[PDB]
Amino acid sequence: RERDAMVAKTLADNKKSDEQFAAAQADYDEAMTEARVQASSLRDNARADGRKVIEDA
Amino acid sequence: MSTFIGQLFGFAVIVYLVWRFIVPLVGRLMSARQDTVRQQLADAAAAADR
Repeated sequence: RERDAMVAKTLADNKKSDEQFAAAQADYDEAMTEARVQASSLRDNARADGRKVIEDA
Repeated sequence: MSTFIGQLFGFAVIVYLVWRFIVPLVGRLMSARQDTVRQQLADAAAAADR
């Protein structure tokens, strides 16, 4: 019972191994794309209210 | 003692038989079957490693 559980968990934690490996890139890309849309959401608001004051001046 | 010397004159050829042929063979096989579970527990160690 312990040997079959043993290599069963073994293939199961190989499963978990590459699933965690994939999660690495997963929320890496998540974080950095959040950062991209943040860095462009900023600096576009800046241009916009820039034109705000260009025109009222 | 004639009957005893004869029967163990036979016993000698019997375990000469076994030490030349069979227990080397089951040594091969049980070595292999020990090697397999040894390797798989090493693999479990490598899996927790990974």
